[PDB]
Amino acid sequence: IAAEEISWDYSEFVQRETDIEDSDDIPEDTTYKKVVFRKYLDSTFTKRDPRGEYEEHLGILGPIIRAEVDDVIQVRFKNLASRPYSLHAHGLSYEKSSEGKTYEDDSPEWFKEDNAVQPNSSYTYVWHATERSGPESPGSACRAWAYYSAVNPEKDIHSGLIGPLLICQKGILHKDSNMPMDMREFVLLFMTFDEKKSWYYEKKSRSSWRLTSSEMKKSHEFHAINGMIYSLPGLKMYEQEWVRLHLLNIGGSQDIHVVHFHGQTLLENGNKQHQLGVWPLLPGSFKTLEMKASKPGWWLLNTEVGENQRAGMQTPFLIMDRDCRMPMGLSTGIISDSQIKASEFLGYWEPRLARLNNGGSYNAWSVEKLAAEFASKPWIQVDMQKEVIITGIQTQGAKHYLKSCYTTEFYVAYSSNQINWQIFKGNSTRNVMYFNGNSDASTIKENQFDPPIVARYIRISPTRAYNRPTLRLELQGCEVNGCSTPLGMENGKIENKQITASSFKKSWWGDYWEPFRARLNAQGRVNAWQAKANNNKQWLEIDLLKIKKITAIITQGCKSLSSEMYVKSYTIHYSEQGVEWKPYRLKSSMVDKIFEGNTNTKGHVKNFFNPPIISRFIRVIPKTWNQSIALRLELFGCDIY
Amino acid sequence: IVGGQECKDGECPWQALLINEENEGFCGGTILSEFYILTAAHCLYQAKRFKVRVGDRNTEQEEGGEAVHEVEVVIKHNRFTKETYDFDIAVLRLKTPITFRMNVAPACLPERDWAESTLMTQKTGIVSGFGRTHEKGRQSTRLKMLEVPYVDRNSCKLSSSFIITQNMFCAGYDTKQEDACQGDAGGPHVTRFKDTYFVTGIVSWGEGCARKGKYGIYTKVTAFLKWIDRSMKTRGLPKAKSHAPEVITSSPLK
Amino acid sequence: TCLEGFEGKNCELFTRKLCSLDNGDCDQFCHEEQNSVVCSCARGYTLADNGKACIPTGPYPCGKQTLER
Amino acid sequence: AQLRQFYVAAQGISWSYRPEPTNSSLNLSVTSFKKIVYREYEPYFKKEKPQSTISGLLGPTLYAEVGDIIKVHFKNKADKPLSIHPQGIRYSKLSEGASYLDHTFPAEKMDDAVAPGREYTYEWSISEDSGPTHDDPPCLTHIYYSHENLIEDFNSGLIGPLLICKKGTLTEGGTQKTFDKQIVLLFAVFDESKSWSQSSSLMYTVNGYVNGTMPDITVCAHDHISWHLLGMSSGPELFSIHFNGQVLEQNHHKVSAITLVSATSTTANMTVGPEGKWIISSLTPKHLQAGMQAYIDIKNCPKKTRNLKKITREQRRHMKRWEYFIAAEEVIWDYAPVIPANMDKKYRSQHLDNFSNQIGKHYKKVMYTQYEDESFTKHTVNPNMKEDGILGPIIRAQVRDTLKIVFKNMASRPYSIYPHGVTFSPYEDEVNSSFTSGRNNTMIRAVQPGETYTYKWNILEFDEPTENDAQCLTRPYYSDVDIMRDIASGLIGLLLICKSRSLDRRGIQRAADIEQQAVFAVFDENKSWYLEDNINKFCENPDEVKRDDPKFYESNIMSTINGYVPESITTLGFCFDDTVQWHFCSVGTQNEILTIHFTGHSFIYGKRHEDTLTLFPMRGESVTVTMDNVGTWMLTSMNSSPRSKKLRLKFRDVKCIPDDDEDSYEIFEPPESTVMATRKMHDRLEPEDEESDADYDYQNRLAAALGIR
Repeated sequence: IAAEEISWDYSEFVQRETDIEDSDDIPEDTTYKKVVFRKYLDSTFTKRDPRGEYEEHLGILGPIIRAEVDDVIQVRFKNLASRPYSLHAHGLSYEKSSEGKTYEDDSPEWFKEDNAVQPNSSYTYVWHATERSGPESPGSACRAWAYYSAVNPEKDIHSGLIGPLLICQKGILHKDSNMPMDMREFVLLFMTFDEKKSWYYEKKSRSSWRLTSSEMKKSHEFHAINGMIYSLPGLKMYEQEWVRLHLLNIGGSQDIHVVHFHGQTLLENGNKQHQLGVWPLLPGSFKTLEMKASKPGWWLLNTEVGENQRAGMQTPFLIMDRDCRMPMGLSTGIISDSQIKASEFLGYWEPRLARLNNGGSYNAWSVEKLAAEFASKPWIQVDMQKEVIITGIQTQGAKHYLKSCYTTEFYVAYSSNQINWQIFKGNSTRNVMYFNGNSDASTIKENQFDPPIVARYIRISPTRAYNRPTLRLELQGCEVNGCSTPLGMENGKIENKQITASSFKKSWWGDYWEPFRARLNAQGRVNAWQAKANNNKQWLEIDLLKIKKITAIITQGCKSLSSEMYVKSYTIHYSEQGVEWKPYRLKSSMVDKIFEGNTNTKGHVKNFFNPPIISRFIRVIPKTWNQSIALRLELFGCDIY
Repeated sequence: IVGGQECKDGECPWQALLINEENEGFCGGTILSEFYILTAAHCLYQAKRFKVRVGDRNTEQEEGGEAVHEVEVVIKHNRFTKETYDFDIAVLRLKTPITFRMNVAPACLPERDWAESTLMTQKTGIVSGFGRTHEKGRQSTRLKMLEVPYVDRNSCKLSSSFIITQNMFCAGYDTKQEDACQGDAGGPHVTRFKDTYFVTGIVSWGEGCARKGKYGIYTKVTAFLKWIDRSMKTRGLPKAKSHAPEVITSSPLK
Repeated sequence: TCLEGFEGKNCELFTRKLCSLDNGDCDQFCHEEQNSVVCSCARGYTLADNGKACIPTGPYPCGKQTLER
Repeated sequence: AQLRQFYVAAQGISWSYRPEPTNSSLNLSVTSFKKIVYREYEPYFKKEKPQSTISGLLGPTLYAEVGDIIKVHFKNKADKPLSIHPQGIRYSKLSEGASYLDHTFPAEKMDDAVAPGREYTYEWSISEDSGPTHDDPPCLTHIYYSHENLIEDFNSGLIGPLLICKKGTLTEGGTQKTFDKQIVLLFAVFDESKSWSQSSSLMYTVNGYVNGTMPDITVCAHDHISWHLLGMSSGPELFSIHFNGQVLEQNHHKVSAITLVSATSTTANMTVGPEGKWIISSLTPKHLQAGMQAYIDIKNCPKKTRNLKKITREQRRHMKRWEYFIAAEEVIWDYAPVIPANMDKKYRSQHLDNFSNQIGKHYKKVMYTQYEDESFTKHTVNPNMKEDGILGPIIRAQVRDTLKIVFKNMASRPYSIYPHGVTFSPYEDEVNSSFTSGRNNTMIRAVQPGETYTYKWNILEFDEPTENDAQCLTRPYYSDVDIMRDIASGLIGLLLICKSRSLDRRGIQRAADIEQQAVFAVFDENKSWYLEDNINKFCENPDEVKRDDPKFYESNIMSTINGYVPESITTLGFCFDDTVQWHFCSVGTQNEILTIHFTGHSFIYGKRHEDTLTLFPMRGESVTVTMDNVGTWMLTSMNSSPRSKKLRLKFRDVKCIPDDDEDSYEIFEPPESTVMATRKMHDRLEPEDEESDADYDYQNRLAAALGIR
């Protein structure tokens, strides 16, 4: 553990993390002369612990130590500035050998030596892990503690010298560097930090110091939430998650809040007999309890106060979709990787032509020759110019006679501003400095991601393959609102009684067509709906039972194992509880929309629609066509409450 | 779940069955050496005579020349409460010395230091006994020794209406199944600490034995060091080699 | 082959000072003697090459387990 | 699946802060301001509901069950588009009642654009995970409000209660089956200075009632009632409420006090007793410049009779002639202890005697003690019991405890006595009651100095708590003649309302031991009644008056413990097998919660093992703690400076090896030593040792329960 004096910025809302307004000029100084901690894997310097994706809740606070039973991590410290620092823990009945509080003792330079660290000099110090923090009774399994300095009970909690001691139980551990996880726990420290009430007070203020900052009352004592202001990242979960939330408050003794979630009932564990609903906080203890989500959307996270909301915390948490495993750019023909950027390519084969199992001995990704490939920088900037959320990317090689040709290892990066390349994706939750890769050629390999990574400038980079660097990375994203879920128009949950066909083709001296299989990827006779006539009169009605919010659509088309036909344009007829075969109104004016069907033969059509389609009996009438009527209709609705 | 499994015919010596001259037993004992057998005091007081035989795995049957450990006379105990139960430990004064055989294995003497390291680690234990504490309708002919866990002290004073002191504590399962009055009275609740075996429990009846699925009552001989020391050195060297070794002592166990 | 005095993966943790907890990774008495801990069994048992556990010598001293069956 | 449709319409009503139905005080009315409050209407919004008299500024009390639908219809009629933000789960952002930057579709704000004169129906429901169906009360209340501006959506009266009870034992309206009443409570602070009409009127109006003009809750006996602990304040403001005499049962636990913040979702219920005029003591020290008082009017309607037996069921009585003698003496007691240990020079050489020529030595600090006979001059010893100081000593209650407080005042002001939450006799008072009826049921606690009066009452089995909680409940007693001034004069103690562990005449505390308390009351000399015995009468410096200066002010502002302002004479060094019961209290002029951090030490409460705790005023907090530790640490707090720099504790806890009694000094015994005769834990009796009770020579009637069967 370290403590280098680094000026941290409290008013962090100017960084535009999740803020809306732009006229937010700071009267005083944005940054404040404080001290931030740091985690080291060794006793000396020049080796820091990269803050992974899971190590998010910290802000001005440093790292979080995770020491359990039969597991101890050293905490060597060396002062860099000119003032002696201290470190004091809380919780167990630790003796003065690992306490570090400035009071009466017994040993000369051991019980209080850690409170006086000389500059440019290391010191041997290590804490002890106990079994007291383990929550008894069948229910919980984690209960965090706190630790800070000890040279002053008040001038240290405002100097950025804080730290929570998250301690769980023993029995359930994961393979994430031998750290017990197997969940998705969160920890938040709500405590204001003052510059005038600290050891590093520069005798004056950044503007005025007459009547406690003439600009704003206690402007140096901003209500910094989690080290920042108007931030609170990482609040991107899914539907129905019983994740554990750790609420810690040690300094805020005269600030009582009551946490109330907008439409999320509470459930207390342990006794398994309480419901509560709301749960306040008391100063001193470390309250922890589950969340249990319900409905998706940007639900606001507030504490029902007037001084710590509009001037404290006001970050709504988002719930994205859980079953958002729909095709993004592989099965469709609209969304593609045409906006791909890179620098070094891998051979002579075609760049975009990288589909799974394609004809020809040239199917990979390259523009320029590879010559020699090693640990250089063959970065592939996979930019989308929009928000992204990836939980799994597949990987497949190539072959044409016997060779394997597969990538064994490749590091991933990301960025959110293009001007800087935050090459830190390789050190996520489970990963530390490596990543999975392909194994063979005829076996599909996938790389599932654990943390909900969000960015905009995705960057991948290979290393070396079986004497032929060839990669074919697919694309698998997810929704943003969390409700656009497939109702089963292609899976099987929506029966034929809802989505009905028009006419049924039947030959005289032969067989008969079955155009009621209007789903995605169908076998047998036909693959979708093909009416007998060929004009602008046939229909394809769908029964949605209840009202839905449709935003995304898709459409492929069927054939007859000879010629391929499709539909070029159609019209969507919206209705309500009753019956009304009226086309969908155009929100940009007052007329009706003119939708377009399948463009080519098998390339799907992907389009977004902001105005909802509140209806139940949606009707589709194909206007134009190609050869014959054919389309694999499938939409994406929501559950409007 | 490990149920009521019988004792092995190898590492289960601590079973000095205390019977009578006729075909009628009463309780059992604990094998540690050749001069003292730890057992309950009500085994002899307010009962009948005393007949001990070590290495006797069965009462109705006999496994050959192995059960021989007769007792001359016996005394009582100072802290032994006649009405209730407290420090219910009595020493059986054998009359004939017995060497160390297969079914007769000695054990090291306990000490006061094994009181803060044996109760916090070994949260379980075994109760060796033929089954004479609850001699109602479970009289098994085979030597049974089930496994019982250890519970916190704050749940032992309410297991029985009698207020229990520090000498006796919980040593059974929760209020689920029958885990009390297991084995013979004076049965050794030896807990395999670490490379050794130290007994630390004596099963006795409090208000008898009925619907006692709550917790059990077992003593702690770590605090009983001052009694096993005052009755071993003050008696002097063995005169006639375990006569009495030595039953000629006062009633309050010196 | 990192230098002495430093232990661990990349030789980071120093040598153990006291036993106190976990019995000092030895199967007998743990008692520190001012930055010096040494475990040793009494009669009936011996020692090993390093001191991890006392090697059994006697057939049946005062505390063993029969694993014949 | 029940349809609980309501029609609420907010409007501006010029409601006076005092219920004045007579037009005689309207010309000189001391209150005349408008209030935008919630008001329920009939379907289609026709006529306004009459509303109860208790709901002055409160809106309609919504009620529902589990798994039901609530198609509430709202019609705003104020001036700005208001909304309704409940605490459900099924409601979406389209009908949530929250207007903010949601970063979603703009069509989700249709629930907030309720123009003054526009109707809008909210389609809401509730899931099945909102029902306890266990040890919690059958109802789970909620609070719905407007998310526009909390400064205005509360001070104007935009507050309404929402109830989500359990389907089964509930009727239509929020009343249970076995309970025949539904009492809804509300305690708020309508800050008129910060609202819509900026008018300087900083007044503490509880539901729009000042000076205790709130309509009194009345209900006759021989029935069952149900409470609803609700009442949100302006923010971090609390309300130290208490139910005198009648004891409630919050969370199926017999309690008589509840003080949280922001209207905690909690309801309770109880069973009434005899007829009388009880008190709802809304003693809020930080909220008393306006007025907030209430009482209970218990009549008598003979409807049903329960099987409540007066004495215990044929086993426990313990009729003893033990009456607690209390004489309000004026013995010389000071802030500093008798011969201080840490040298409290701030009070020893300034106010304890004739030093610095300030007050003097002869004081008039009255203390409630406990004598051993009818002497009123010396207790068990000549001084005090040391372990309590000016605080009350050890007092235990049981069945037929004969709590006959023979109080004889002898100072300069008529005092009395009042235990926290105890039902007495119609003849004797011992409670700040206004019930002045006939001579048969009269009750007067005014005990003039020189006159003696005995408060005779038989504490029986209907005065004991539950079974799951601790044995003896902490209920601090204080004088009932005065409220806030007698507490500062040292007239406060603690009472042990124990369970059914009555063994003998004193009640042997089974599975227990001694008691260690902790009090920290910050008071002032100006708060006490004996202000004249400081700078004016008992004075020797008339030329220089120690007033209007910060030196003399902070000299009186002191935090005391066991009558010792600096540090106590005892330490918290316990040992093993110490099943004691720690008690905590911190009264004074505050209103919020108080906490204390423990470094290196912890306690046991709620079937867990927490580090720090949080007490509450008015009532007393009790917890059974087993002190097992080896070493010494500090017990400091984390606040500002006058309550975080000097609020430490120096003690050493050591147990070598069991209870540490072989070579030290402690009032315990493991024993674990040479016992050749009789020592500790040697319960050998000739007849019978112990078991459950001692009703006879062997107890032949077998029915030992823990209350009414």
